[PDB]
Amino acid sequence: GISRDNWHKRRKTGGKRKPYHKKRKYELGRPAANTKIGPRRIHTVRVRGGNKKYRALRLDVGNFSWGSECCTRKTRIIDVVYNASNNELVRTKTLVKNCIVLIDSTPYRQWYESHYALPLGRKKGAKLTPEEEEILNKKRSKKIQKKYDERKKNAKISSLLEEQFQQGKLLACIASRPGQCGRADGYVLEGKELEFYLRKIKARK
Amino acid sequence: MKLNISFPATGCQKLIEVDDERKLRTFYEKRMATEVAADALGEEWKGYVV
Amino acid sequence: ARGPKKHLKRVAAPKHWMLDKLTGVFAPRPSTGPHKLRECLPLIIFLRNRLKYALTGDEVKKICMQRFIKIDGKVRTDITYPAGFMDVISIDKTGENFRLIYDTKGRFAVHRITPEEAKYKLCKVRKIFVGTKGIPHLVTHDARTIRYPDPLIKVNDTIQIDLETGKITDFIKFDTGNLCMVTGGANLGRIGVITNRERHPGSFDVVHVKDANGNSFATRLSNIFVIGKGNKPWISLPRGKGIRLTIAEERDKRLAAKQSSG
Amino acid sequence: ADIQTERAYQKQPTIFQNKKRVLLGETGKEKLPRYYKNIGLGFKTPKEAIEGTYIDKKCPFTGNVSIRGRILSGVVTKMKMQRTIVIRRDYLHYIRKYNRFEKRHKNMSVHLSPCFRDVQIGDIVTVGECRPLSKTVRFNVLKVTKAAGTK
RNA sequence: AAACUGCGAAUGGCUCAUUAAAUCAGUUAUGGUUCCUUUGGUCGCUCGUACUUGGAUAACUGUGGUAAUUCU
RNA sequence: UGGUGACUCUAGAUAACCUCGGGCCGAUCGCACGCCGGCGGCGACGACCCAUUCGAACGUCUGCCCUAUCAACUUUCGAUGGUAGUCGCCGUGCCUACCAUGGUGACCACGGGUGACGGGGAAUCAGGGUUCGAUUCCGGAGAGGGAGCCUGAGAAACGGCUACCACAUCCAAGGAAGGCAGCAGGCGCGCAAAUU
RNA sequence: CGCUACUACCGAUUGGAUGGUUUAGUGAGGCCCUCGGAUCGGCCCCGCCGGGAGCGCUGA
Repeated sequence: GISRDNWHKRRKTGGKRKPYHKKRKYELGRPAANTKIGPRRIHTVRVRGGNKKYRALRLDVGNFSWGSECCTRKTRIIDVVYNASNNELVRTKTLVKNCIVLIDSTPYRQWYESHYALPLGRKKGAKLTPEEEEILNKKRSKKIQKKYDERKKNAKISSLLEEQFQQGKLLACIASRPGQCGRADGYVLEGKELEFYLRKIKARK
Repeated sequence: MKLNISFPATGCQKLIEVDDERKLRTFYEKRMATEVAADALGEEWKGYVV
Repeated sequence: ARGPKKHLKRVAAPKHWMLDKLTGVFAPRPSTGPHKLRECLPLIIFLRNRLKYALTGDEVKKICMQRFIKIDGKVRTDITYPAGFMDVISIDKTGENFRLIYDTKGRFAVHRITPEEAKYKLCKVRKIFVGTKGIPHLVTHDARTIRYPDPLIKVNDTIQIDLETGKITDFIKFDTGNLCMVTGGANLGRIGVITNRERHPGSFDVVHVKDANGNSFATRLSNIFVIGKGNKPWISLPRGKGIRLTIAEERDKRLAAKQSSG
Repeated sequence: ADIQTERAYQKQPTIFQNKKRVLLGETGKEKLPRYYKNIGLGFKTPKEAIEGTYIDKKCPFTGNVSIRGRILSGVVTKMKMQRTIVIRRDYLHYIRKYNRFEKRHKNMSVHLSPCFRDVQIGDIVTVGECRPLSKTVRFNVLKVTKAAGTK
């Protein structure tokens, strides 16, 4: 029976407002969708006009975009690490819009290696499992190898992104409203936005 | 307590007025959609599962 | 209050229907359709109050369910179907075609047209928009969606529509010097040549129209409907040619006609 | 100054700022394009909005508001809110029985963009009507004209 | 006839208790939204048993319970 | 591509996603005629999307009676604004978290009173005005008082449901059933208003 | 000053009725969420030749 009406509020002058009508159906509100990280659970809501809203109650997968490389991937949502609105929303690990999440980087790592030899970090270490060295070296005709060689020119990943890829988790921002559309979609944090949010997360501790 | 007993195979039905508590003892504390051997209702009822 | 209303009081009806005040409490509530509630002539008003083929609404229903009436070439059995400006009403049984047109008093006159002119109509395009993989669509004043219009056709232009196929035959641009009629406001029903359109960005444009008798008036841009290229209308006009008379001139004409007639 | 004075990163949603960089194209700073639009009705975009760094989603020129409806005017009387100012619209109301007028006024809370520096009490502001921006704000300052006494 | 399905039942009618920039009136806006119905349009634009698929349930028949209901 | 005064519009391209409570891409129905293992003309109904037909909901501007024996009010429990979000059909302190200390007022705020629903309008009126407007048209509100919902495009619906409060009906005392400010008609109230 | 009547205030006693605001609890009922899983289904193992049994899995 919660309501979003303006007539229960005080006036700009500050005086009380006496209601002339009781609560209307079109003025209703609904309980918040405190979308938690977990196996996909989405409840549909019949809304005004006969349309539907997708109240996502549990999500562990989101379509996040690496915008510098124009690479949108479906990824596992691992953690919630920063919320600008409420710090309770990070303790409870609630997925809302503009909340900062830790997502997986493995599909971004696959697209990373498909444009082979993005910035060299630790690639000469005591590691190299079989069956994926082909995606890095391969037997390529001279034209395709030259194409990869010229792709090497645009192999520039920010140092912070490199540390995140080493950690296996990318910082990302959820640009969707999980409690309204049923998806937790967003974009990988990079640039001054990434620096700002890293500073904020560090200063929270 | 009366018993409205039906036989689906011939689609027949009959109402039996049962007054003795001993016969109905086997029905008490049993929920709906439960199989019970209704041999306590008489000799002709022996072997019937309702 | 809750949901749409379904009735229309007799006195709250549009005044151009020329309904009575003692013939019931209710007026025919026009159905939803191509034209607005207050800018339409319901089929019952046309077939009963104007043409007098029916004395009651039941007789209008009897006439309409025999499929004798066609609006824009399509048989309509809804006796409250909203018929509005430029609509062609054809009765093949009695073999007559009318075009719903405005009189200088702002009322839908009973304007008979030839079978050859009943094959088409004029529509003011209300919007043009590119949609659905790049196809230009054009919406008209009668809610007729036409795909692939001529790229020259813009908003406020007039298009001649062939009623059988619903496709554009020709078009008149909205421009100074073009004949037009007024479809709303005080000057409703008047016909004249556009002389000047003065633009008000963020507000309503005002168009000035000069009569064929020299009289000049103004309307809002939404109330203009281009009728012909230059001063020749593309459609037949009522007994009056869009020239609104003053009350003195109308009184003199009436007196002279009665003197010379009986 | 530093526009990141909030708990969330402040940015124009239209502008994509972390495009892939180039070492030779680096000249000390990454460079940032500015999103601005011209509101209609012949109002010029201030040089501040085009070449500023402030983030204000309710700015008519760099935000997400549209100017539609009434264009009004008033004199600035309060500047004690964040990006909002209280202007006073004065008028005369006609009382017919006495064939006379009475001075009336009302105060409008209007959004003021950071693109308008050096706005003072008593300055005249042309404001444009937009969607509800807050509980009481429905107008956005489009132009500022200085008071004659300013020096 | 019934019964299932579909639509309507949110209109109309009554009353004036509440309600003091509230309702309301004129004026504008939705470039900040929803829209059954009518009308016009879209409706092989998916590139991997169809010569027609499945299970129910009403109505109906039959057995009933309650003092009592448009109960079942 | 197209458009507006103005889009973060329309259209286009790319990389993905595509809700078990899953989005469309007809397993529907009547009439009439035909020439080798095939076609087909009129309709009815239904589904998606667009177009606002009909609205609804929210905003803008200006206008409302008496009262100061009501002069300061609002701000803890949002009061004014900012940022992020939640919710909603959407804009919005609508709500939440954080932040700022704002916002209204003798141009009468705030409070109180009203045998105050508002207006079109009515009576009176030389001119100006005074009083009335429950009442058939438009808009609002309510269905004994509150509150919460289902269904649905649309209701916080009451000749729908669910409670409590008041009143009240039948009962075999276990239970069941209510809502005339609809049309008539009773009671009551009154100076005061008609046919079951 | 007497002195029948009439209207109005302040009141010890809060003597009785009708109302509306509020602290503190308590709180029906619906809605939402997290559980629950009566019961009903098919998929799992067989005959008869037409050619009624399990928190095994799954859906309501």
